[PDB]
Amino acid sequence: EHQAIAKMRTMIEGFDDISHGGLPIGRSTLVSGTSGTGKTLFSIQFLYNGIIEFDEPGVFVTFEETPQDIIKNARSFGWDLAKLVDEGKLFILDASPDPEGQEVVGGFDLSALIERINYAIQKYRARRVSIDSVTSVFQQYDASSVVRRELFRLVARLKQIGATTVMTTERIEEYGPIARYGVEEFVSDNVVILRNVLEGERRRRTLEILKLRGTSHMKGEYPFTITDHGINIFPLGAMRLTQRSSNVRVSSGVVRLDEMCGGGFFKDSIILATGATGTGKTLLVSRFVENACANKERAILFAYAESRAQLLRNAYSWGMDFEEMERQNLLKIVCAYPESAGLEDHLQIIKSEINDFKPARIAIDSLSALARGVSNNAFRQFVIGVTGYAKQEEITGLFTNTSDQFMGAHSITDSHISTITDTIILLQYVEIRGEMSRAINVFKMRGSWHDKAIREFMISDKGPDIKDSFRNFERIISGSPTRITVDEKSELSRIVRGVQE
Amino acid sequence: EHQAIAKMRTMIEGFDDISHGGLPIGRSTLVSGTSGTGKTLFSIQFLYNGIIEFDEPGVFVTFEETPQDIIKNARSFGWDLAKLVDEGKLFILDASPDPEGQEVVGGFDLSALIERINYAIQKYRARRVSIDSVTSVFQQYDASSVVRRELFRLVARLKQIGATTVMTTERIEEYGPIARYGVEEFVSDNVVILRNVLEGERRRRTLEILKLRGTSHMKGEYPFTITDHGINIFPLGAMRLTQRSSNVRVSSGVVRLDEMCGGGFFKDSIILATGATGTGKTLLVSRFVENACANKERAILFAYAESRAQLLRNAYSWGMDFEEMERQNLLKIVCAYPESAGLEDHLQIIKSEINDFKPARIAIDSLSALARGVSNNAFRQFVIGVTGYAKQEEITGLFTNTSDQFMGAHSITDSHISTITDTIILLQYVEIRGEMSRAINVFKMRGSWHDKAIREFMISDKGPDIKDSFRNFERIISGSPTRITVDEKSELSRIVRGVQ
Ligand SMILES: Nc1ncnc2c1ncn2[C@@H]1O[C@H](COP(=O)(O)OP(=O)(O)OP(=O)(O)O)[C@@H](O)[C@H]1O
Ligand SMILES: Nc1ncnc2c1ncn2[C@@H]1O[C@H](COP(=O)(O)OP(=O)(O)OP(=O)(O)O)[C@@H](O)[C@H]1O
Ligand SMILES: Nc1ncnc2c1ncn2[C@@H]1O[C@H](COP(=O)(O)OP(=O)(O)OP(=O)(O)O)[C@@H](O)[C@H]1O
Ligand SMILES: Nc1ncnc2c1ncn2[C@@H]1O[C@H](COP(=O)(O)OP(=O)(O)OP(=O)(O)O)[C@@H](O)[C@H]1O
Ligand SMILES: [Mg+2]
Ligand SMILES: [Mg+2]
Ligand SMILES: [Mg+2]
Ligand SMILES: [Mg+2]
Repeated sequence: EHQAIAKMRTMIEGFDDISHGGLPIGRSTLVSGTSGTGKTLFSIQFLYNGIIEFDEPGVFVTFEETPQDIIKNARSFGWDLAKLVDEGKLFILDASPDPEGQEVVGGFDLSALIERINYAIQKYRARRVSIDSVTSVFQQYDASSVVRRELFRLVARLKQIGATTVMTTERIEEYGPIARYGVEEFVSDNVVILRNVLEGERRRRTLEILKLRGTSHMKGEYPFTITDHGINIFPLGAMRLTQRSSNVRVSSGVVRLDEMCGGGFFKDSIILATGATGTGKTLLVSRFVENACANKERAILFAYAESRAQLLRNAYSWGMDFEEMERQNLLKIVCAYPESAGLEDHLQIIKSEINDFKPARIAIDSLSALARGVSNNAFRQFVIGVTGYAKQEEITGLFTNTSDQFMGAHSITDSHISTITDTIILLQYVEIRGEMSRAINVFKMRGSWHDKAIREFMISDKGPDIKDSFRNFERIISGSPTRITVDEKSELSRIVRGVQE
Repeated sequence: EHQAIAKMRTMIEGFDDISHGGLPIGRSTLVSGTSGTGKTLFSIQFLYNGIIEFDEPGVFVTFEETPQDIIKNARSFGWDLAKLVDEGKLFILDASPDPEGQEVVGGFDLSALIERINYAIQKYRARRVSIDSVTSVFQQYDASSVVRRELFRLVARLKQIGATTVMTTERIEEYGPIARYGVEEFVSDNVVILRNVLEGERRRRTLEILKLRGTSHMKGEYPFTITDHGINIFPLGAMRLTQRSSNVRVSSGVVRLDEMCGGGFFKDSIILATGATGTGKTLLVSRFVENACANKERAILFAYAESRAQLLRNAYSWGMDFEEMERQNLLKIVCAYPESAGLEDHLQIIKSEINDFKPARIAIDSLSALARGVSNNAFRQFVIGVTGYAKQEEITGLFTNTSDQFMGAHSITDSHISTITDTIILLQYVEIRGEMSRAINVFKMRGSWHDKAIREFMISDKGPDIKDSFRNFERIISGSPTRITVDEKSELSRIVRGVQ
């Protein structure tokens, strides 16, 4: 064919993007990785999606696990492969060693295997093939050079059958040799790397497509997650910056804050609320979610510092109630420690809830808690992920960032997120006459006017009460101001033009 | 020969400069690299160029990939190698093992292959040869020393025919040994090393010519990009300081700013708009991109933070419509996440997007949104790439850098780019009477006078409005100034009022 390589859609969430179409049809694809990375799953989900979506028959070849365990373990994702075997759509070819014993099973055992596969293909008329762990076979007497020739024989014979094949290899070091015998990478037309990279004490699942002979593909490690729906990769780079926008205004919950912003927040905009600890970020978040519920809209709250009851207690002390909003089903709370997962996991925990409850407002309280030790690079990618998702879903997102230094915030966000967010709200402490006092301040708005005043504000049983500025103070930002006005008034005066010592 | 070493051009974009003419005539060149680097592509593109550009026939010796597979692979880049093998200009030598099961195939398999290769040379009068993956033949039972002889016999034989050859070798570690058996490097007269360096979940593709026995070459790594057009190398050293300069002026979109610059921006100059987030920038950028269309010039806005629609939402809220000038084919937005590629790729996208549309003005919103995750050096040389290209191709370019710390920042650019640009526009925050007012300063203009005052300005539905400076103040640059009393200054009168 004069056409370039065509790809077959794996229908695995994300992989079709990173691979730019799927898998090169007619060729084999090497899915290599350390233990427990999701190799076996990738091969099964590939075959499974082949039957469900495109009615393409499949053949699975196992060398270690028993077909019973394959069907058993695949029930974790809700895949009745057994039925797919019954319907003649799926065929599991058992090639795992019988527990007894037989000498020399690497000679004509492979050449017979290839013809076993060919029969399995011809009989079931299968388009997709998965061969889990081709490593176990060569783990008998063979070494290096033996593997390369024998592996090439299987890749070659498979290609002539026209099978879109997916093979599997094991590893020892995360960033060491791509495959065991340091040879499989060069024989295979396609190479895919599954990593369970440590870093700290958490684990980050990454997928990389090393090479696709004949086509294009996204380069680098893209994070993924194994869930009850299977492999889920987030192409945080294929995300097209075409997110819609609107001049429709929504309320922050605080009336004056709507006026300080030139008619309330925008619907299609991300809101950041910085400031030291204790200023009142959680409160602005509370009042924010309160608005959507009152307008018969759905809204979610993600807390990463407070308990579920301490989030209701302090809220009830502000008069507002989340109970009734939960009772009438318009408000949803999550609450989870940042250490309970990695950033790759949390992103999906959010994203999943967004599809189920389908809110109109998102309030992630404390992004600063998701930078706890996590690299500044792995963080930005996550932030952009949430922001870049809530934007294309048209959801007003209010975020929160506790500044690590009270009184003297030389920079807005210490993790340099300030560029991504549209609307910025700055809260700060102002030492007035030996007293700490709040000072709400709208700092940026990308479509509206916006007030430019550094207004003080009190909080009580009602909370956010916005008063007047500090027109008689220098160096407000510093936190330790200075009274001016060297003039007086009222009645007077005389003249007596003289000194007068 | 009594003369110097003649080099045959490879026509690989960028490689000829690095190799100072191309590959040495009648000699071998080792192109080593790990999986997915670009070895096979380099060798194919080497032969394919000689046929189309120089009418120099080529023989491609394969060891693993079947011929008919290699044919379909080159079709990725729109290359009909099936046509070239049919025209007797290219020949794919199939030395791949049979898909059956023989072992007594080679008792003289080296001298046998050489006679085959040498037969194909004189048969097609080939001047260029590419031996793809010579490693995949020693993977029978050979050791390290055994390779040194079987290579040296093949290398010497091809040198006796007088053919310029490219031998491909594979490897595991990126910076460890150069070839598999740690032998191939010294056998070949020429050593090219391809890499796919990772460094933090990304992949930078770099070429390096380790050695060229005989002549000189550019020393070190150089970033390259495998695209639809094949290999594209950026030789940032081959770009010498020879870009024309002019004195013709252009407008920033803000007429008042043009006065502050003493007549407006220079045409062949790089302008930078540094300022904390929320100052101007995108407003300044927008106004700058508008001036082209009214002057009927083409402009390109590379956005790296906001969507294509949000820009329109903000532009239409400052007057200026982007729709019309896009319909007029005078304006082009781009929009792409910084993590949607590599610095090497963004440079090529920009370079290509310039050629296709041919703009007179360029606006790259937020360079600071490109240093995200990247090292300083990889970023610094990227800036020199886009800056130098806008200079040599003679284009006015406005850039943007968001300083991390608002009010108190004592460095213009955090990544220290200052010395590269020709004009630095500075925006900042000034706390006046418990409020957040803006200010615009023209920090430098390399060839003009420019106003040296820190004027404040407003942002409205009609745009910016540069006003009066902060004369009755001090410590402006620190964000939180001083009211200077003031002063006094006591409403005139004879003796005042009291003292008392
Ligand atoms: N419902 C699920 N939720 C979360 N994780 C799951 C679920 N089902 C399976 N997994 C994960 O899958 C992993 C096992 O990977 P899989 O069986 O896909 O191939 P593998 O174990 O990497 O390859 P091999 O079987 O050759 O070692 C387990 O570590 C487990 O954490
Ligand atoms: N009923 C109330 N009356 C007066 N002030 C209150 C009341 N409830 C809370 N506050 C004030 O709110 C401040 C805490 O702010 P908020 O409850 O919004 O969480 P937060 O400051 O964002 O929490 P953290 O900084 O720990 O993340 C406290 O310093 C307290 O003075
Ligand atoms: N149209 C295309 N656009 C972008 N990239 C492409 C395109 N076609 C091929 N590539 C890239 O070329 C790479 C393949 O490299 P190449 O074909 O040079 O062989 P190699 O991997 O260097 O050799 P070996 O497979 O023997 O290790 C793939 O990783 C792919 O990313
Ligand atoms: N319609 C408007 N009326 C008044 N002021 C506006 C209007 N639109 C925007 N602004 C002002 O412009 C500022 C934002 O600047 P702009 O959107 O031009 O780019 P920027 O904020 O420098 O970009 P970045 O967010 O990347 O720093 C806001 O602080 C706001 O004060
Ligand atoms: Mg397995
Ligand atoms: Mg809080
Ligand atoms: Mg190769
Ligand atoms: Mg901007």
